Amino acid sequence: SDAPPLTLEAIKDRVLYVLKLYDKIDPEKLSVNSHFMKDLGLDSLDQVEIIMAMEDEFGFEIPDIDAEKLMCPQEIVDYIADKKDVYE
Amino acid sequence: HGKRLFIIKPSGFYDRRFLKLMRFYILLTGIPVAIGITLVNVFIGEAELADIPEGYVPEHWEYFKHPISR
Amino acid sequence: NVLQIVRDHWVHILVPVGFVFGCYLDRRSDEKLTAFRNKSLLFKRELRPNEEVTWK
Amino acid sequence: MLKIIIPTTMLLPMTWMSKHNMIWINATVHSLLISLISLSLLNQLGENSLNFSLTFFSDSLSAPLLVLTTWLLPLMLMASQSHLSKETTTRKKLYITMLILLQLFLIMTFTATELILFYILFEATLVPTLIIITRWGNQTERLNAGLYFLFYTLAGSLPLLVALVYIQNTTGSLNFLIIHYWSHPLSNSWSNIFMWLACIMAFMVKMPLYGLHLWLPKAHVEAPIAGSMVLAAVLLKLGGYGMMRITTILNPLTNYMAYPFLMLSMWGMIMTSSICLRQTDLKSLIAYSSVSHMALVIVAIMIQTPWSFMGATALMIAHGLTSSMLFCLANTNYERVHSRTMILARGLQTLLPLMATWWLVASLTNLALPPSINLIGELFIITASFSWSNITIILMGMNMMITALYSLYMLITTQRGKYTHHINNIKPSFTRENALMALHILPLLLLTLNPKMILGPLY
Amino acid sequence: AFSAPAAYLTHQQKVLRLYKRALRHLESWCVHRDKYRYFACLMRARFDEHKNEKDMVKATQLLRQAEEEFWYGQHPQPYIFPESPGGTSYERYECYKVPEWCLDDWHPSEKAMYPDYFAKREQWKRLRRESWEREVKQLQEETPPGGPRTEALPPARKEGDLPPLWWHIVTRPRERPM
Amino acid sequence: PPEPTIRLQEDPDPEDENLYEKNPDSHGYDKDPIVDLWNMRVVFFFGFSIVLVLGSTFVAYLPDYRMQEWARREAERLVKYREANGLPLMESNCFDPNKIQLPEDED
Ligand SMILES: CCCCCCCCCCCCCCCCC[C@@H](O)O[C@H](CO[C@H](O)CCCCCCCCCCCCCCC)COP(=O)(O)OCC[N+](C)(C)C
Ligand SMILES: CCCCCCCCCCCCCCCCC[C@@H](O)O[C@H](CO[C@H](O)CCCCCCCCCCCCCCC)COP(=O)(O)OCC[N+](C)(C)C
Ligand SMILES: CCCCCCCC/C=C/CCCCCCCC(=O)OC[C@H](COP(=O)(O)OCCN)OC(=O)CCCCCCC/C=C/CCCCCCCC
Ligand SMILES: CCCCCCCCCCCC(=O)SCCNC(=O)CCNC(=O)[C@H](O)C(C)(C)COP(=O)(O)O
Repeated sequence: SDAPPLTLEAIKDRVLYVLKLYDKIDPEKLSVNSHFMKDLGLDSLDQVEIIMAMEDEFGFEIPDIDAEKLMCPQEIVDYIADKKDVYE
Repeated sequence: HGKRLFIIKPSGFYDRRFLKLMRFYILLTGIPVAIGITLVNVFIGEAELADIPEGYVPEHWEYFKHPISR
Repeated sequence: NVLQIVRDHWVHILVPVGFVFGCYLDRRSDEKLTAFRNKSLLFKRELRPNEEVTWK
Repeated sequence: MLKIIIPTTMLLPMTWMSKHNMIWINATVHSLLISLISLSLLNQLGENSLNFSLTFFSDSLSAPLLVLTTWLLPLMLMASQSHLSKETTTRKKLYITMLILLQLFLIMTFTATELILFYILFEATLVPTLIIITRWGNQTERLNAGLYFLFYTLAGSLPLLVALVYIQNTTGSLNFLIIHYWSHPLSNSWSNIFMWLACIMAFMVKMPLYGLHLWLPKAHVEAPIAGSMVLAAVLLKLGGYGMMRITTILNPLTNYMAYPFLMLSMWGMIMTSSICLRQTDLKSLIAYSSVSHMALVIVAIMIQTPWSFMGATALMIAHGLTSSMLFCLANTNYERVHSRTMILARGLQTLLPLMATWWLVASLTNLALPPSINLIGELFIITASFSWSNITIILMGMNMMITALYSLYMLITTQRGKYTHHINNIKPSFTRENALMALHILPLLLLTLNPKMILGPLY
Repeated sequence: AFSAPAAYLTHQQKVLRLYKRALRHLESWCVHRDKYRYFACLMRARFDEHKNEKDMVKATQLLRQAEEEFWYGQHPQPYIFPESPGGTSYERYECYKVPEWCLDDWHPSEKAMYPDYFAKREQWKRLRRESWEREVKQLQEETPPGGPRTEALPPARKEGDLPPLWWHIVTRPRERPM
Repeated sequence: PPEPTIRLQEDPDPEDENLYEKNPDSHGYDKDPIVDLWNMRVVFFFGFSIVLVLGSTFVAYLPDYRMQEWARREAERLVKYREANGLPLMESNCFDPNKIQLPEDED
């Protein structure tokens, strides 16, 4: 293994990193709690592409039922922290 | 790092106790038996085949080689 | 304490008494099958100077 | 021989005059001492036999069975100590009395110089087993199981008594020694055919034969743990011992006569091993595995060659020990789960690792892994059958494969995987259960060092 | 996996799931990143053409027909994440997942070690005993008559209340206990 | 229907009792700790110590009543003699034909 114990700060940093490299969103307008449907004007297909990027970034894939009802970076971070059993 | 987490596992105390008890009793009887067998083999054992003297009839336990068998 | 543990531990003696009694009964029953003693063709033997029976 | 019988008889007054909380301790200690006493009989000769008296003799076919019968009682007591905890002293004493009487009947059965005495004790063993099954049984079908077990046996054995008295009327003696030295050929006649059938079917039903094996799953599933142990370990071997003893008079009629039985057993081992694959019950699976092994023993006895007899003896001893261990393991699971179904309690290796190790060893020895005596008997019987006919091996091959399958199936369903979430009353295994498994398994791995000690008189 | 399922899947849920499966299988087909990006954008563009279609019968005609095409070219050996239900490490660590109640069976000599852990566990047990008694009444009053219609549980609504049926969700062993 | 819906006056089915709760180190033998421990000790001593060890040693060192070394020595002496005489090892007939009286056929 030799895997560092990733934390909430690292998860959120990597989430926002992936979202800022998403050129459909200008980086200076997004935020932790910024919605996907309304605050950024993104399509549902864009949301599932975001799910693609998250799955390819964290090395695990989210089930479709949970994925299709994830609309904020904050709740995505919370879900992934629950999956990975993150302490702080 | 002081991230030592608690490992939930079933109680191994009873299994270890049973294994220790079984080993203790088995050794308690086997070690004296092994020592006695070694002493008998080194000191007394290994009789060698001979010819029956004329006019002498051997006893029933005198037809065996190992002293413990005799 | 003697005469007290006996009243509770007396039962233990029974199995060994049965064993020795069975050994004695086996010998006694053996005593009744001596009709061919020192008479088998394979083991006709002349008695020792101080021997009466080949086996008991 | 009385040096063994008299202590077994004295076991009864000792049990009934015991203090209310010292019966188990007294019984186990004296049973182990009697077992130690029984060990003297193992030193057999290459000559005729150990003829103690006119009533009892010993043989290297009888000696291993006697030793196993004596050794089984402490294990049965230790297994029964658990579920009889909330029971009155009188009824526990009655249970121990029944076990002691069963041992005494078996001991007198295995020596039995005369065939009518052998039959009397062979059928006397029936009453204590029936009472144990129908009295200290949990389910409501114990009565039907007891009825099946009684009536299959008696329907098989009633012609045997008529055949025996007829044989004594004609020949003039039922003594084993006289019969062996004065054996004469049986002409191929209808009367001789029916005499052969009457002499054979009584021992065939108790093996049991594939056609007549129905009573066994009922009796094994419904009996308590001690009843299952004594049925699987000793009571099934009575038929094999009887066949090996009585077959001498039967020749040369056995060759023609043996075909219906040889075919039934060679197909029934496959049928029962395949039945084991689709079972929802541990006890039924173990019972069907026992049926398969005893069908192989039937084949070995019917072939009637020296290697056949040695393989049959070794397989009988090994199967007795292995099946007793398997039933003990299933009972340990049942006493925690109270369901006695494999698919309910799962992943027990995570919770009970040492008990999982015991399960693995028991399943391996049931699988006939070399150089265990199970495979010694397996291979001797297989070689004898191959010499009998080069086609039998194919069936034997299937049997071996199927056996391994269900064995590991039973190992995988209950020990591997994920533990059922809801069950929470799985307490750590007691010292008593671990000692029971150790005392079951150590004799097998000790005997594999000295196989000749269980290979019978034709060694 | 965490959320309760629905009584059915809508048309948009089906098209999104088909998009997900097709994109994953195309990524499996296109090993290299640039080729995958080009073909994924080509597929996204093709997909968006029928986006404003309003005919329901036509909508049914779309995607289902695509599903047959997806089944024909579904890359019989797709890429699966190691911990996914088809991955090579799907249930590697299920053998290390020991239940919590097993700690109730430890010998006192074992409980002598780790005393603070067992004190906190006792506090947890007290909290569970009180909270379950509250939760039984809360779920009894909040459940619709005739039995629940969807297997979703309501949250806690009072101050000292806890989520109903929480003990076995909070007390999961771990993802990687050892 | 004024029936009590109870077929008979019955005791409730008791729950299983744990030997570990009221007594750690319970050995699964008895609810009384002293009888428990002594039963464990006697079972272990009379099974593993006495029977499995002393009995195995006794069986291992049993005298040759099967006569295996006797048979080996007999065969050794017999072959030593036969090779020297020029006799052809073991004979085909188990019994000497001169002392067997066949029945004459005259067919
Ligand atoms: C149900 C689960 C299994 C139960 C146990 C089954 C095993 C018992 C079955 C008995 C095996 C066969 C019995 C008799 C075999 C004799 C050999 C015979 O089959 O071959 C021919 C015999 O021909 C015919 O078979 C004649 C008999 C026909 C009548 C028998 C009924 C056939 C089917 C009945 C089966 C039912 C069995 C169960 C009853 C409850 C040979 O012709 P032949 O040279 O002239 O007779 C030689 C014998 N001699 C020398 C004594 C004269
Ligand atoms: C826990 C991890 C391991 C720790 C321990 C490490 C040490 C391992 C050693 C243990 C086994 C390894 C193999 C070593 C074998 C050496 C001993 C062996 O040679 O002795 C055997 C002896 O063993 C016995 O023969 C077999 C044991 C007897 C079995 C009887 C069962 C005990 C009674 C209990 C009740 C019975 C229940 C079942 C009813 C049938 C064979 O002896 P044999 O080659 O011949 O001749 C001996 C010498 N003579 C010629 C003078 C006679
Ligand atoms: C399933 C078991 C196999 C059953 C196979 C056949 C079943 C059909 C038979 C039903 C019962 C038939 C009863 C009458 C049979 C008559 C046989 C007979 O009398 O032979 C006796 C014969 C010779 O008679 P004698 O007149 O004295 O000789 C002088 C001239 N030579 O002497 C004997 O051998 C006596 C032995 C008793 C024969 C046994 C009769 C019962 C049938 C045999 C047992 C087979 C059934 C076993 C039931 C299995 C249930 C587990
Ligand atoms: C490599 C394997 C090959 C696989 C083959 C795959 C075949 C692909 C071609 C399928 C053609 C189609 O588009 S299938 C035609 C299905 N019908 C419709 O799309 C009508 C309305 N569309 C929706 O409702 C969607 O949800 C949408 C508006 C897009 C987003 O919704 P959001 O706003 O809620 O995110």
